[PDB]
Amino acid sequence: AKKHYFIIENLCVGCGLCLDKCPPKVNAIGYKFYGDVQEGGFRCYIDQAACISCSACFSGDECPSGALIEVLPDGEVLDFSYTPPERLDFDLRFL
Amino acid sequence: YQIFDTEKLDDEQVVGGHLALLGVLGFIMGIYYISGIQVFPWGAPGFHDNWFYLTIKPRMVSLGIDTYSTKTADLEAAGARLLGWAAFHFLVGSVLIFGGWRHWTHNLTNPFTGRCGNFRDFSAKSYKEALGPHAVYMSLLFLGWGIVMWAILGFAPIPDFQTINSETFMSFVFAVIFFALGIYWWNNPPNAAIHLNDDMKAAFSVHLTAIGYINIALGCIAFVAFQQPSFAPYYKELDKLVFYLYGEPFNRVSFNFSGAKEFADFPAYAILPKSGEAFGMARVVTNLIVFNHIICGVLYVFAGVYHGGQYLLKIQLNGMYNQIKSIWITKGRDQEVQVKILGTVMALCFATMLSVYAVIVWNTICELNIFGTNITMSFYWLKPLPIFQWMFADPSINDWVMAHVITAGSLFSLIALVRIAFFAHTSPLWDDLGLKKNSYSFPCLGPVYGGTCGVSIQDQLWFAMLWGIKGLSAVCWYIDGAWIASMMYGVPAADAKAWDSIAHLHHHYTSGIFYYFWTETVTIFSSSHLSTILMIGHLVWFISFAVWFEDRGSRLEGADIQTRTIRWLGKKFLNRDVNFRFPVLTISDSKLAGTFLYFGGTFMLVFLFLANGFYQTNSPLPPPV
Amino acid sequence: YQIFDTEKLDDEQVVGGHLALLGVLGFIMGIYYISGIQVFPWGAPGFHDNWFYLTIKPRMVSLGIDTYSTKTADLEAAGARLLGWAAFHFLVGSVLIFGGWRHWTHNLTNPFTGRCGNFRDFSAKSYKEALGPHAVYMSLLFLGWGIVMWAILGFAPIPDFQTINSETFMSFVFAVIFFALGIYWWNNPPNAAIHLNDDMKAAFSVHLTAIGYINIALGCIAFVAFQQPSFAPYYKELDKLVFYLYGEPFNRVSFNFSGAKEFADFPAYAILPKSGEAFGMARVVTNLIVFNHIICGVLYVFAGVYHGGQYLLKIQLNGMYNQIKSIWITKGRDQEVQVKILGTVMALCFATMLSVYAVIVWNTICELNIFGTNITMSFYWLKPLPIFQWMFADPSINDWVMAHVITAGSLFSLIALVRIAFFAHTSPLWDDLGLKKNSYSFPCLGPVYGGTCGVSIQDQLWFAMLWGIKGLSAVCWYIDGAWIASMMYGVPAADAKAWDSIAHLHHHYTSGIFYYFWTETVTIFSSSHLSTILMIGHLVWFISFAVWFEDRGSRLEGADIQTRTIRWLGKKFLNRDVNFRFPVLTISDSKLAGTFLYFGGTFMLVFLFLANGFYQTNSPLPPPV
Ligand code: G2O
Ligand code: G2O
Ligand SMILES: [Ca+2]
Ligand SMILES: [Ca+2]
Repeated sequence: AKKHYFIIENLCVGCGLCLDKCPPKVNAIGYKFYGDVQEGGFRCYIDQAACISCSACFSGDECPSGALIEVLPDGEVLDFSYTPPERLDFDLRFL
Repeated sequence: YQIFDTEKLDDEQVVGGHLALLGVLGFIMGIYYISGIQVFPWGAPGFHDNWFYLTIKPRMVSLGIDTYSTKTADLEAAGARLLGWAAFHFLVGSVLIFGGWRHWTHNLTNPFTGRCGNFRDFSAKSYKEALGPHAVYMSLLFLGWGIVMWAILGFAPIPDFQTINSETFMSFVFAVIFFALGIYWWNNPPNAAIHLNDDMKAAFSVHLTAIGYINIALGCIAFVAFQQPSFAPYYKELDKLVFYLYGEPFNRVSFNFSGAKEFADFPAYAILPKSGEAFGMARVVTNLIVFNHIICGVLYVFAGVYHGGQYLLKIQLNGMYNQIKSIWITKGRDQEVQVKILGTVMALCFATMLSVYAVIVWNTICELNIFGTNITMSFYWLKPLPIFQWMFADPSINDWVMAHVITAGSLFSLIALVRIAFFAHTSPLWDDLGLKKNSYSFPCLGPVYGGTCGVSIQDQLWFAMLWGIKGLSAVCWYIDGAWIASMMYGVPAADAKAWDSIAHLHHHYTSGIFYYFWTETVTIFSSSHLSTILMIGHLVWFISFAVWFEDRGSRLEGADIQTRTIRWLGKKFLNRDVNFRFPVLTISDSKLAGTFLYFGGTFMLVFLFLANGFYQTNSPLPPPV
Repeated sequence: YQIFDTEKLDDEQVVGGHLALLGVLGFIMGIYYISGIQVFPWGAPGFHDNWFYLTIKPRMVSLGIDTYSTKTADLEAAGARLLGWAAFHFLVGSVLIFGGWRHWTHNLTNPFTGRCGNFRDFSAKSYKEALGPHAVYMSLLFLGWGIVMWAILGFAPIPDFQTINSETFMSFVFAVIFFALGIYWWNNPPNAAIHLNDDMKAAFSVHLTAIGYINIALGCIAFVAFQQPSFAPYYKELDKLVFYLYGEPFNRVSFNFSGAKEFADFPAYAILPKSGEAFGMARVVTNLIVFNHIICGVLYVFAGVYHGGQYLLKIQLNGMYNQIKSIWITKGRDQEVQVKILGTVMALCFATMLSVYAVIVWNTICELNIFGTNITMSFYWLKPLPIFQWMFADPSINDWVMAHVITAGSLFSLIALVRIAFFAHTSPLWDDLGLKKNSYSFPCLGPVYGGTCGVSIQDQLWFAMLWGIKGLSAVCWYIDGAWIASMMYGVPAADAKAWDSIAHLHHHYTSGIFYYFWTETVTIFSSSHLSTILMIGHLVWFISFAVWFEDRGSRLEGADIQTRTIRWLGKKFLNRDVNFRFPVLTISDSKLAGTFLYFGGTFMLVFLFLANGFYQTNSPLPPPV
C-alpha cells in the first residue's frame, strides 16, 4: 500500500532487528555482504516487490542508526515514530 | 517472568499481593516453629536439629519460648508454647491471605453489612500523602509489640541496656517518635515530585535500593552485637550443648547384619552426637545470620539501580527526561559530569585494588622465598592507624588489607552501577557514532566495529553481580578467620608458619587464601550431606559456560541437525513417533540463565565454608625454627 | 600471526625454514646435554637435576653415554662424552642453519666453485614424484643410524629382542624396505591428485593430521614398552637413586643467623636429598613422556583438520569444489550424507557418555548411602569381557569406565571436527535461510534470529579444543591411578573407604575424582616451586572469562571513558603528558586469546598432577567395619 519504508543503505549497521518482525510469508528484508563483516560490511535492505507495508518494521522502534524512515504517502519523510521536542539547556547553582 | 510487571498492575493489587505474601510468611514461620520441636507435649520423640530452626533458636530463648536444657518439664513446656505460637501464626496467615483476596479483586465490601468501600477515601491521593499515615501505622506496630511482650511474655519495660527489658522500653519510646513524626508529614508532605507520576516503578526502585543498604546495616550490626557479654546467654550457651543434625555421620553398619559397628549406641544407623564447642557453633550461627543479610542487601541494591534504569530509559524515549526539575536528575543530565564522575570512580578503583594486590603478592612472595627474599621483607608492619584500632580486635596487617579490599570490591561494582545510571539510552561512544539504545535488554548490535556485546543496561547488571562476587566472597573469608593478608599461610613450605611470631598475631588463623581450600574440606569430606552439596554446586556452576561463551549460533546449528536425527531415527528403527524440534535459548535468555547458574552455583558452596565449623584457635604458633 | 602463511611462500623457503629449525633443534639438544652434566671433567661441581634432562636420561643410559652411579671414573667419563656430543650437536646445527640461509634466499651456489643449481633438476616436478626419493633419503637415515651405533657406541646388530642390539639390527632391516619401497614410487607415483595444485596448504593439512595420530601411537607405545622387564635397567633403576632438583624444600634457616636449622648438613640453604623410590620417579618420568606426545598428538589433529577447512572453504569460493574427482571429496559433497554422517556420530556420542555418567553417579550415590542405598547396589561387577582382559592389568570396573570415557570424549570432539569438514561454507540451516560463510574467521552475524555466535570454522576449532580437555584430562587421572570409576573414593564419609574389599581390587588407588584434589596437593603445598605454578596457572585461566563472555561492546565502552580520564587527569594534576587511547581486542582476537588462556592455564596445572609423585600403593585396604 502507501507509506513505504526504505531502509537507508549508508546508515545501516546490520543488527537485523528490522528483519525479525517481517512476517515469514513476506521475506521482504535481506542481506548484502560485499566484504568482511567486522568493519560494517553486511548492511541489510528491503525488497519493495514483496513488502506489504506492515509497519512492524517502523512501529517497533528498534532501528538504532535511524536507517528505517517510512516515507509518508504524499512526500513526507520520517526517521523515528516520535521525536522529543528539542529544548536547549544550561547549568544552575543555587546560591 | 514479566507476568507481574509493574506497568500492568494498579494500586490495589500491590496491597493484595503484599497481604498474601505476609500470610505465606506467617505459614512458613509456623512451619519453622514446629520444625524446632523436640518432644511433642503428648510425648512423641520429635525432630532433630536443622539449620532453619538453629538460626532462630537464640531469639526464641531470649523471648522465653524455647530453652537450653534437657529435662522433663522444660521440653514439655517449650513444645507446648511452640505449638501455640505456630497455631497463632497459621490463623493470622490465613486471615491475611483472605484479605489479600479481598484487595486483589477490587472487592472491599463488608461480609456482615452490605457496605462498600472506596480506595480513595475511607485519606490520601498521592504517595507523599501516604507516607504520613504509614508512620502512624508503624507507631501502632511498635506500640503493639511492647504490649505483646509486657502482657504475655513478661519483661516489663525497664531502661537497662544489658537485659531484654530494654527492648520493651524502646518499643514504647519509638512509638512516641513515629507517631509524632506521622502527624507532621500528614500536614506537610515532603517533595521529590517525580516519584508520583510513574509511581510503581520509580518509587519502587528507590525503596528497593534503600532497603538494600538497610539490610547491610543490620548485617553488620548483628555481627558486632552478637559477640557482646550481654548476648552471651543466648549465643555461646550454644557451645556447651550437643547437637543432632540431619546428614550427620551416622552409626555405620558392616556387611554382617553380628556386625561390630561403632561406639556403644543402641540404635543402628544412629546419628552420632556432635559436640557444639569443639565445633564452633556459637560463631557458625552468627556467621549464617550475618551473611544472609549482607548478600541479600547487596542484591537489593543492584536490583534497585537496575529498575531505576528501566524507568530512567523510559522517560528518555517519550521525552520527559529533558523535563525534570528534581535535582536528582539535573546533576547528571549533562554528559560532562558523567564522564568526570565515572572517570573519578574508575581511577580511584584503579588506585585502590592495585595497592592491595601489590601487598598480597609481595607477602606471598616473601614466604616462599622466591627470588631470594625473606619474610622480614614483607609488609608485616602495616597496621591501621592508632585512631582506627578501636574497630578491630587484635589490629594487624590482616585488618589493613580487609578494610581496603571492601573499598576496592565496592567501587569495582559501582562502575557497572553508574553505567546503568547514566548510559541507559546514550553513551559518549554511542553518541560519538550515530546509534541508540532502545530496549534495555537487546543483547548486541552485531560484529560491526569489532563487536558490540553486552552494552545494554541488563548486561551491565550482570557484570555488577559478577564483579560483586569478589567483594562478597572476601566477607566469607574474613568472618571465618582466613588470613586474607597473604595467599598462603600455615603451609609447611618455606616460611608460612612464621607470620606467627614475626607479627605477634596473638591469635591463629585457619590458613591462607589458597590453603583455605585444602583445610576446612577435612570436615566437608567427613559428612556425606556436605559432600553432595559440594558436587552439586560445582556441577551447576560450570554449565554457565555453555550459555556465556559466544556460541549461541553454534548451538543453533546442532539443534537443526539434532532435529533431523530424531527425525531420521524414528524412520527405520522404530516407526513414526517423532515430532519435536529442539529450542535453543536466545542471547538475552542465555545471559539471564548464565548469571543465575554462575551466581547460584558459587554461593551454594560458600554455605559449606560457614556451615562446617569455625576452627580458629588462640595459640600463637611458635616459630618453625 | 599470519606472517608465514602458506599462500605467500614458494617451495624453497619451506626447505630453508625446515633446515633452520633443525639447526635450532640441534642447539637446544646440546643445551640439554650440558644441562645434564654433574661434574665437569676438569672438576667443577656442576648442575642439579631438572625435568628437561631427567626426561632423556634413560635414553642416554641405554646408549652408554650417561650412567647410574656415583664414583670417580663414571661421572668424569659421562661428562666428557656429554660435552663431546653437545659440541657435535652445536657444529651440525650451525651448518644446518647456514644451509637454511642458503635455501631461504634462492641462492643454491657453491662457495668453492662458481657453480649454480636449479631447484627443478639436479629430479621431481610434483610432490608425488618427490614422495619416491624421500623414501630413499630416509633409507639413508636408517642406514646411518645403524652405522653410528655400530662404529661408535658398540652394540653390534644382533636379533635379540631383549637388549638394545636389536635396535641396531632393526635399523638395517628398515633401510632395506624403505630403499626398496623408494625405487617403486620413483617409477610409479601414487595418486590423490588434488594435493598437488594448492600443495602447500592441502598436502600440509593432511600430513599434519596424519602426524597427529602417529604421535598418539608412540604415546601409547611408550607407556606399554617402558613397563616391561627389558626396560627395567633404564627406568626403575631410577627408583633406587637420590635426586637433587631445583625448587626442592631447602635447608631452612632461622632468624638467629646460631640458628639451629635442620638435619646435619654443612651447606646452609642446602637442597635436601629426595629419595626416588618413595617418590614414584620411575613412573613419573614415564607419565611425563607419554602425556607430552598424547596432547601434542591431539593438537596436531585439530590443526590438520582446521587447515584442511581453510583450503576446503577456499575451493568453494572460487568454484573448484564442484570440480574434484578425488573420492575424498565426492563422499561428502551431497548434503544428505553429511546430515546422516553427523547424525550417526552425534547419537553415538549421546548413547555412550550417558551410559558412563549414569554409572559414575550411581557408584557415587551408593557410597554416601544417599536415598538409603548400599555399595552392594553399585556396579562393582561390571568387568570387561574375558576376551578383553589381556590389555589390562588387574581388570575391574575402573577399566570399564576408562575404555568408554575415551570413546565418549573422542566422539564429543569429533562433532566439531566434522562440522569443520562439512559446514565450512554452507550448513543446512544457513542454506535453509539465505546466508553465507565467507571468511572462516568472522565472529558472528548479529543478534538476528536470536544470535549467530561462533558459527565460523575457526570457532568450531575452539570448541574441539575445549571439548577435548575432558578426554585429555581423563588420561591424566587414569595413568596416575585415580579411580575414575566413582567420583569419591578413600573418603572417610560412608562407604568410600571400602570399595577394594567388595571388588577385590588387589591394588590401592589414590582417591576419587573430587578427592583427587585434596590428596596429591599434600606434596604440592610442600614445595614452594610447585606452589607458585599452582597460583600462576589459576590466575591465567580465569582471565579467559574477560574475553569469552559476551562483553566486547561493554569493554569498548570503558576504553572510551578511560581514554578521557587519562585525558582529563593530565589536565589539572600534572601537565600535558597524555596521548594514549586504549585498544580493545576484537571478538575474533578475543576468542583466539581466550582459548589460549583457557587451554594454557589448565595444562600448566596438569603438570603438577604428574610431576609430584606417583603414590599408588599395593595394599588391599581392609574393610572399614
Ligand atoms: C555437562 C555439560 C554439558 C553437556 C551435557 C552438554 C551437551 C551438549 N552440548 Mg554443550 N557445552 C557445555 C557443556 C555441556 N554441553 C559447555 C560448558 C560449553 C561451553 C564450552 C558448551 C558448548 C557447546 C556448544 C558450543 C555446543 C554444545 C552442544 C551440545 C550438545 C551437543 C550434542 C551432543 O554432543 O550430543 C551428546 C549430548 C549428550 C550426551 C548430553 C547428555 C548429557 C547427559 C544428559 C548428562 C546430564 C547433563 C546434566 C548433568 C543434567 C542437567 C542437570 C542440570 C540442569 C542441573 C549437547 C547437548 C552443541 C549443540 O548444541 O548442538 C550440537 C553445540 O553447538 N555445547
Ligand atoms: C584480575 C582480573 C581482571 C582485571 C584486572 C580486570 C580489569 C578491568 N576490567 Mg575486567 N573482567 C574480568 C577480569 C578482570 N578485569 C573478568 C574475569 C571478566 C568477565 C566477567 C571481566 C569483564 C569485564 C567487563 C565486561 C569490563 C571489564 C572492564 C575492566 C576494566 C575496568 C576498569 C577498572 O575497573 O579500572 C580498575 C582496573 C584495575 C585496577 C586493573 C588493575 C589490575 C591490576 C593491574 C592487577 C594486575 C592484573 C593482572 C594480574 C596482571 C596481568 C598479568 C596476566 C596477563 C598474566 C579493567 C581494566 C571494563 C572495561 O574494559 O572498561 C571499563 C568492562 O567494560 N571487565
Ligand atoms: Ca568454616
Ligand atoms: Ca601424582
